[PDB]
Amino acid sequence: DKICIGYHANNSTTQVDTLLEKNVTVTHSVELLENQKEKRFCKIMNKAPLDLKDCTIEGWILGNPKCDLLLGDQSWSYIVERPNAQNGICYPGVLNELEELKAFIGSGERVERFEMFPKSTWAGVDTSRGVTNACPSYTIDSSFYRNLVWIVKTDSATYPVIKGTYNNTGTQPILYFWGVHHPLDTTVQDNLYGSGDKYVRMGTESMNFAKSPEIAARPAVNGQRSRIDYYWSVLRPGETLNVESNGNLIAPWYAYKFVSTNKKGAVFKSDLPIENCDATCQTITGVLRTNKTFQNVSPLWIGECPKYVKSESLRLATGLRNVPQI
Amino acid sequence: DKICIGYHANNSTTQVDTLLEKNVTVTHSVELLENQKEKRFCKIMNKAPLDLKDCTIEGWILGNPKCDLLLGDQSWSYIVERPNAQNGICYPGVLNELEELKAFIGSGERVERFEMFPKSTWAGVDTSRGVTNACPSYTIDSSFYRNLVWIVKTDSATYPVIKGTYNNTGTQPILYFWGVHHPLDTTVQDNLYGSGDKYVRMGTESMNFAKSPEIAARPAVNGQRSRIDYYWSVLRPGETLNVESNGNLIAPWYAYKFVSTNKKGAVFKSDLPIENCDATCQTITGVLRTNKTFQNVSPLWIGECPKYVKSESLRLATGLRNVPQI
Amino acid sequence: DKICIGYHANNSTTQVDTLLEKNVTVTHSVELLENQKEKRFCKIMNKAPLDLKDCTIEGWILGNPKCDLLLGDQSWSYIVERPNAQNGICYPGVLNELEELKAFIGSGERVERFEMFPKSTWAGVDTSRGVTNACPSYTIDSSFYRNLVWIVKTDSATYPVIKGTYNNTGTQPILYFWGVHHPLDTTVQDNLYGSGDKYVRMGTESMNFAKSPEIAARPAVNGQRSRIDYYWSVLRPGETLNVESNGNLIAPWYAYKFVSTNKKGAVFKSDLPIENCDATCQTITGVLRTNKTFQNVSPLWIGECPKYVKSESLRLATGLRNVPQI
Amino acid sequence: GIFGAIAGFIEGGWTGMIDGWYGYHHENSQGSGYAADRESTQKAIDGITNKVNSIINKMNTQFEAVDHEFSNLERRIGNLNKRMEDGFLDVWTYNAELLVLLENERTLDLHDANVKNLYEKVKSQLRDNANDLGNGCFEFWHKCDNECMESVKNGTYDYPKYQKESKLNRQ
Amino acid sequence: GIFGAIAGFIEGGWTGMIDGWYGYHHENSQGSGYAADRESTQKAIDGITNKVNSIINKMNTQFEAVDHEFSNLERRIGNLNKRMEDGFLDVWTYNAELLVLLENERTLDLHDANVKNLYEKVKSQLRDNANDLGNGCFEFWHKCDNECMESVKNGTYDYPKYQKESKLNRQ
Amino acid sequence: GIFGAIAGFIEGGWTGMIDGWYGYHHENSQGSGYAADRESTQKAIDGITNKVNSIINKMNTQFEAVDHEFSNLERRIGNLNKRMEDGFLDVWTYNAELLVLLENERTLDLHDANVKNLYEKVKSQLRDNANDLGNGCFEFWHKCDNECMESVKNGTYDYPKYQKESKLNRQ
Ligand SMILES: *[C@@H]1O[C@H](CO)[C@@H](O[C@@H]2O[C@H](CO)[C@@H](O[C@@H]3O[C@H](CO[C@H]4O[C@H](CO)[C@@H](O)[C@H](O)[C@@H]4O)[C@@H](O)[C@H](O[C@H]4O[C@H](CO)[C@@H](O)[C@H](O)[C@@H]4O)[C@@H]3O)[C@H](O)[C@H]2NC(C)=O)[C@H](O[C@H]2O[C@@H](C)[C@@H](O)[C@@H](O)[C@@H]2O)[C@H]1NC(C)=O
Ligand SMILES: *[C@@H]1O[C@H](CO)[C@@H](O[C@@H]2O[C@H](CO)[C@@H](O[C@@H]3O[C@H](CO[C@H]4O[C@H](CO)[C@@H](O)[C@H](O)[C@@H]4O)[C@@H](O)[C@H](O[C@H]4O[C@H](CO)[C@@H](O)[C@H](O)[C@@H]4O)[C@@H]3O)[C@H](O)[C@H]2NC(C)=O)[C@H](O[C@H]2O[C@@H](C)[C@@H](O)[C@@H](O)[C@@H]2O)[C@H]1NC(C)=O
Ligand SMILES: *[C@@H]1O[C@H](CO)[C@@H](O[C@@H]2O[C@H](CO)[C@@H](O[C@@H]3O[C@H](CO[C@H]4O[C@H](CO)[C@@H](O)[C@H](O)[C@@H]4O)[C@@H](O)[C@H](O[C@H]4O[C@H](CO)[C@@H](O)[C@H](O)[C@@H]4O)[C@@H]3O)[C@H](O)[C@H]2NC(C)=O)[C@H](O[C@H]2O[C@@H](C)[C@@H](O)[C@@H](O)[C@@H]2O)[C@H]1NC(C)=O
Ligand SMILES: *[C@@H]1O[C@H](CO)[C@@H](O)[C@H](O)[C@H]1NC(C)=O
Ligand SMILES: *[C@@H]1O[C@H](CO)[C@@H](O)[C@H](O)[C@H]1NC(C)=O
Ligand SMILES: *[C@@H]1O[C@H](CO)[C@@H](O)[C@H](O)[C@H]1NC(C)=O
Ligand SMILES: *[C@@H]1O[C@H](CO)[C@@H](O)[C@H](O)[C@H]1NC(C)=O
Ligand SMILES: *[C@@H]1O[C@H](CO)[C@@H](O)[C@H](O)[C@H]1NC(C)=O
Ligand SMILES: *[C@@H]1O[C@H](CO)[C@@H](O)[C@H](O)[C@H]1NC(C)=O
Ligand SMILES: *[C@@H]1O[C@H](CO)[C@@H](O)[C@H](O)[C@H]1NC(C)=O
Ligand SMILES: *[C@@H]1O[C@H](CO)[C@@H](O)[C@H](O)[C@H]1NC(C)=O
Ligand SMILES: *[C@@H]1O[C@H](CO)[C@@H](O)[C@H](O)[C@H]1NC(C)=O
Ligand SMILES: *[C@@H]1O[C@H](CO)[C@@H](O)[C@H](O)[C@H]1NC(C)=O
Ligand SMILES: *[C@@H]1O[C@H](CO)[C@@H](O)[C@H](O)[C@H]1NC(C)=O
Ligand SMILES: *[C@@H]1O[C@H](CO)[C@@H](O)[C@H](O)[C@H]1NC(C)=O
Repeated sequence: DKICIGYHANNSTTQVDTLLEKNVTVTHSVELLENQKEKRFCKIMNKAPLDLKDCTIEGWILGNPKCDLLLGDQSWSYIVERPNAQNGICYPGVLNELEELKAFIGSGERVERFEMFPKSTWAGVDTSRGVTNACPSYTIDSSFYRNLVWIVKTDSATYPVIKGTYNNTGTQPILYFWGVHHPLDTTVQDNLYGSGDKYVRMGTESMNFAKSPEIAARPAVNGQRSRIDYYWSVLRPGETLNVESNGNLIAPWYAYKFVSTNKKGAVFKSDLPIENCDATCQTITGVLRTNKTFQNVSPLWIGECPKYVKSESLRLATGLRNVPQI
Repeated sequence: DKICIGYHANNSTTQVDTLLEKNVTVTHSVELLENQKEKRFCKIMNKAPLDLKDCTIEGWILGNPKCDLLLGDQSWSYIVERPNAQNGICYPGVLNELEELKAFIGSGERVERFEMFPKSTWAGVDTSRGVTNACPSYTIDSSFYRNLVWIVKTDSATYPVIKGTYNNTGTQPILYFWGVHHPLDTTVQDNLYGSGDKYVRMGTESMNFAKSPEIAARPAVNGQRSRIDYYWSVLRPGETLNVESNGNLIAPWYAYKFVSTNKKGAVFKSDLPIENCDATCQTITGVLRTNKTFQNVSPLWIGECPKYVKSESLRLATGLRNVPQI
Repeated sequence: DKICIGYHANNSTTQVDTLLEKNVTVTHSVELLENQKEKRFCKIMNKAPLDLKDCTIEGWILGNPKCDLLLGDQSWSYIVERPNAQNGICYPGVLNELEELKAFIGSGERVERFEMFPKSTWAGVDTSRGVTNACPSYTIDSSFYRNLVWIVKTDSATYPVIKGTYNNTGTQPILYFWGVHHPLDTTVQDNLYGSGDKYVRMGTESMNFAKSPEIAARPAVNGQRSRIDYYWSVLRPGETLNVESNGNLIAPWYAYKFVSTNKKGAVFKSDLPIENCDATCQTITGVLRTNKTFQNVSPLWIGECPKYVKSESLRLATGLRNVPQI
Repeated sequence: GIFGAIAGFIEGGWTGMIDGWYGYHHENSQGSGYAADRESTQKAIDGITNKVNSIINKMNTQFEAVDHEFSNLERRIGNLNKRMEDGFLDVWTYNAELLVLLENERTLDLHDANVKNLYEKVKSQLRDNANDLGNGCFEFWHKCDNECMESVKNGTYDYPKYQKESKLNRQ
Repeated sequence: GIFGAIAGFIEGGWTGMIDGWYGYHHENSQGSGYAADRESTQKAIDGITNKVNSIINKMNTQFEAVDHEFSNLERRIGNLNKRMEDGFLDVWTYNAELLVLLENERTLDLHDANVKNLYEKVKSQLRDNANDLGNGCFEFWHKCDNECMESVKNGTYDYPKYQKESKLNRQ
Repeated sequence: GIFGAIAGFIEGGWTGMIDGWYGYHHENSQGSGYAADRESTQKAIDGITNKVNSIINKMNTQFEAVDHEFSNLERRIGNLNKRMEDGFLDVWTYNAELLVLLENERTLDLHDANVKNLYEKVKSQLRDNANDLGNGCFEFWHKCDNECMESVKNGTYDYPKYQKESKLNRQ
């Protein structure tokens, strides 16, 4: 008659590491790290992402003529920008505070496009010939940004002091754009805006802007040695914008009522496909469908994701040292 | 005859958590986290804080006419700014590098106000009519900043090239301010500064400044469609400032010898009352009087404070598992 | 007849600390922290550092006449700048974006000096008299930066629109410099560049620059009340630079083909001697020759160094509690 | 092992005992079988489950890297962001990997101790009414039927009841 | 428990023993009473005090958030500062909460071991001159007065002195 | 100590045993000597070596401070960089110092347990064929030559072989 004390063994070959010993086979354990992803983009809270396709962020909100697919109202859980997108700033020049603009746009979830300054706004000037071969549409060889108006003189008269005002009486901030044109020589300057010192001045309750054309011949980009300085700003609720210029003004035409997301903002630069799927965690390199605590997929994500670490595996022993007999 | 081995028990109901078990009652334990605060501001090292009351930081060091209570010399262990303070920049416009200015001021413990440029400095111009209904005092409907001088023309003559120089021969840096006025139209420009191109140029051994008026009609703020560009700088010990202008100059009048604190700097935006008390740790939301290692009150504080964490409780077991009989 | 169970003891007096007890003498232990350094600079991957000697970073890449020892091609594993170096910007003025320039230069390992714009480039002007007593060489009382050309008028004629172009057809980015001169009064302005509005305009596929002289008398520095605004930029591979000016131009003369290091970049400000030695870890305060895991020497280093901590000692027990008898 | 039971004086585990981490193997006239000690097994399950859940709870915050861009003249703040994000990455990678190694060591020791204590618990009841073979097995000096066996397993073994019989067989 | 003493083979604690963590309860002709083992109690007090002080010392640095403001065109560096400050907050919150859970577990085990070792220390001296009841209590096979009791408590119990008397009563 | 052996019921160490952490001292007709238990010593060496190497591996990343400069109008991002670098410095200083204190405590306990378990391993084989002196020493009730001694040390001691002789001398 015998009684023995003993412990569980099984057919486990799953191992863990300890401070004292590597490769310890245990009867039971749990993996805390996720390394699997669905290489695709899905919806977040049943809200679809915005595919910018062949347009860059700049091309999108500036209203590049080849970005009409995106034109107008958009809602998004996050933004997907394709790495080799060709349609950005068509007429050469710098969009000022570009990085801050991208960060601002990223912090939003919806824009509503509206007409902020109809062409009727600018008196004594031409609002019909503002096009360029640098900015073609899909059907027309010479067009321009859907949100801007390139203003030039009437055929022979001088460029007068034009003025515009907009009072944001709504509850939402307004993202709007404008520009200053810099001709390559004084000839083009005179041909388009006439003679004399030119200025572009704009102001709100909290912003002042003042710029003059800087005439010089710069290297040819998209067949242009001239440039445009593009600008952006945000008209706060209750604020008023005043526009005043006597030339070289790329005027604001359409703008965006901007809805800032309460949540976290994301802009993914990726070639991955957006499919008809749902997810709770969207990584820049794919979807994570897991209940695990850690992941080694990517530190860049939106939604409720596991903590990112460099580890290959984080396996906790739960059972005991597996010593099966024989 | 018997002897037994055993362990302490008592009437403790205080519990701790372990990795293995929650809610373990122990005979002895210590709470490491402080969650209590005195909802008030006290002195730090027996040095009183500076209450800005109804004035913002801008209103204070610009010398807003309604901030005379603060005017002159100040010493502080930290700064309290009230959230709904009304007296800041009275005549509309932007104080440039505002955030850096606040950070600089925060890093100090004392300012000494002195006259840096007496009105005698500016020859051939009027230093007596620089007032505005936008900047009233408590007794006068039209005044101006105590530290600046709004310079205009003599009744009919033109605005001459005025000059000023100051040699910091002291041992302390000097915080000073100046401005450039931007009229809404050329009419006001001519009425105040005459005709021709106007400039404001200032320079030291390490700083260059150059600005010209930018005339435009901006939305009315405090009954003004004009603006002032306010500026600030720090004249290092041994450096010299040269002021040169032919118009649109809001000249430096009074300035501050600045004493930078060796310790940590703080500016608390709060409605909490400053009372007649001492403290070693001053949180933005109150005083901590404790010897505990952690606190969950606030990450923002000055003085010797416990480490801030999100935890509700950090109780260490010191005694053993409490198992009282019966 | 007896058998006893027991444990090792020895003559160790080396102690460790535990959570439970301080000063525990153990038979065996290992120190993980290194506190020893060779107070000198050595080679890293058998590559020697660049000693700037009596020249600052500015004096070096601007081509200060007293920095000819450094002039030309340089390769470095890191840069040593001496704290009391005297030869920097000789003709007073600000080098714009100085901190970004230092960070950029620090991220490199080699520059190759070449002539980017020969003096032949600038037509209708004088390229022979651009010197100053503020910038003497070691043999001449009035010289100028080896990489810049101070352009002035021919003895009596006016200053014409000068132009220059450079097409980077190479595979490496080009670090280049230029300037704008600001005379103290209109007299010197007229004497050097003639009359009329002056401009300096430069542009690439991604950069626009435009500056005009700002005439004012600033405090005397190196016997000069005038100033020069120095600028820098990087001409990317395949980009083209166009220079256009009608006066006040300190033109680019020599530039640098820039080789960015794949590794980590370092600039050490130190008085320590560079000797003929090799090392794998170079701290700003000396060489570490160790296999230890931690060090308390400095957080600033280049190469493969141990982790920096504030600890005086990190000794791990490996053996047991030393209890020698008697 | 630290407590000397698992892979110790009890050389191996029992694949035959499938319903618990810790238990018994008995032999008597009615035959032989495995039985898990329900109390010690469940106590360990609750503890280990609490440990895993606690670790998960403490690890339930995330540092979030951003997609923010920086211009050519923003190399410093650009590099600041990179070093910060990499910094927290290294901290949390360290925290996770070190914790796992530490807790794995202690978890295995816990199981070892529970086996040791279960052995001690039986040794204490049986006293000299049984012979300790040194491998976790006890040979009774008396007949121990199914209810005698169960009394050992549930801690109510009656030593005086079998004292005289055991002594006689022992001596 | 890991060492099986506290809430183990010694089922409960003594509210009657107020002057120490670990001790004795004796019964003889002069009556009964509680006595703390001063040596083991003080050693534990010193260790635990050292642990608490060590934890406090290591936690004696503070990350300091700043009141710095950022303009509308400084969203990136503004968000950088926020993520940094929140980052260290999460790290230290983790460090504190995890350490407390870990040390609480080990502290309780320490007390458990000290009780176990105190029991072993008495068992070792008494040998067969006493009967182990299995609950931490020993019944002497001989008369053990106050000085005999104290000799057990201070580790100088004289086994040969009571050997013959114990044997006679035991047999 | 937690396991009560080192500086415990075995009051001190052996300077005479130079070839191992854990071992034996025997006395018989052929004289006396020290011998390290090779198995337990080597097992401990491998474990502790693994621990040290593991700690080194986890600590094998570095936060890197930069020599970047900031202008007078960059006090905020300048102070941001300083607080960040100091922040990680404090985190890693904490991690290293706390880990060392924790692991030192556990390392010493490990050695203590190994000694305890080695003692238990001998006690288990010898049974009543030897007398436990309470200090880790066993006095045989029989003649134990060099090969008898070695059988105890390598775990193959033959209790039945010396049972009758021991009993006679014991009784
Ligand atoms: C640990 O495990 C053991 C079993 O191995 C258990 O002890 C046994 O408990 C059962 C309770 O059901 C006892 O069975 C009783 O038997 C009597 C008559 O049996 C006679 O024969 C046995 C054979 O050995 C003799 O040893 C006895 O002395 C008896 O003379 C019976 O009258 C009694 O009560 C009713 O039984 C009928 C069925 O329900 C019912 O219809 C009738 O009206 C009776 O009223 C039980 O059936 C058994 O005898 C015990 N073993 C021994 C050796 O005595 C332990 O269970 C305890 O648990 C607590 C809660 C008590 O309530 C009892 O159940 C036991 O003392 C168990 N311990 C624990 C902690 O789980
Ligand atoms: C652990 O605790 C025990 C007590 O339970 C203690 O052992 C006792 O120590 C005391 C020391 O004071 C001894 O008392 C001595 O008594 C003799 C005469 O007593 C006789 O009666 C007893 C009754 O049982 C007999 O057993 C003895 O054999 C004696 O024949 C006395 O002469 C002696 O010395 C002086 O006492 C007078 C009072 O001070 C003094 O005026 C006179 O001039 C004498 O010189 C002591 O008083 C007692 O006998 C011990 N117990 C037993 C059973 O023998 C242990 O204390 C030890 O500590 C070390 C430091 C030694 O110096 C001694 O104190 C003990 O050996 C204690 N151990 C520890 C480690 O604390
Ligand atoms: C633990 O340590 C012990 C030693 O303390 C060891 O046990 C001994 O093993 C040796 C093996 O070499 C045995 O020696 C044999 O001796 C016989 C004849 O010896 C007689 O005298 C002894 C004296 O006490 C008697 O007790 C015996 O009963 C014998 O009658 C000899 O024939 C035998 O084989 C050859 O020896 C010659 C030399 O090589 C060779 O030339 C000849 O042709 C023989 O074929 C051995 O020499 C010794 O007797 C053992 N001790 C006792 C008390 O019996 C344990 O070693 C074991 O290891 C395993 C691998 C086996 O293969 C054996 O070596 C042992 O059983 C050791 N255990 C471990 C785990 O290490
Ligand atoms: C044995 O094999 C694997 C584990 O190695 C798994 O299927 C399970 O634990 C066992 N298989 C069955 C059929 O029980
Ligand atoms: C043990 O670790 C080694 C790594 O060198 C590898 O073979 C494997 O992970 C483990 N061996 C097994 C599971 O047989
Ligand atoms: C903007 O419109 C609102 C209309 O409710 C008006 O009250 C406000 O005065 C206007 N502001 C300006 C600057 O015109
Ligand atoms: C968590 O995921 C694992 C996948 O390995 C699964 O086995 C487990 O059941 C899941 N738990 C819950 C509560 O869904
Ligand atoms: C019992 O009650 C509380 C603790 O629960 C405290 O006052 C003290 O420990 C005890 N009271 C007294 C009077 O001792
Ligand atoms: C145990 O924890 C629970 C939380 O669900 C709460 O009731 C309390 O903190 C504890 N219970 C007590 C102290 O009775
Ligand atoms: C400033 O004043 C000091 C007076 O000690 C003089 O030495 C110095 O030259 C002055 N600097 C200038 C620029 O006037
Ligand atoms: C620390 O504060 C606690 C408050 O709970 C107090 O009981 C304790 O005595 C204090 N310690 C010291 C050293 O002042
Ligand atoms: C004893 O002295 C030191 C250690 O204290 C060291 O040289 C060595 O361990 C011993 N010396 C010799 C000669 O063995
Ligand atoms: C114990 O620590 C103290 C610090 O107060 C110091 O004397 C030394 O480090 C240790 N003492 C020794 C090694 O004797
Ligand atoms: C620069 O030079 C290359 C020579 O291969 C030429 O193809 C390119 O068009 C040039 N670019 C400009 C802007 O002149
Ligand atoms: C590491 O350095 C120490 C210096 O104390 C030396 O004793 C040891 O041998 C070195 N280890 C290796 C592998 O070089």
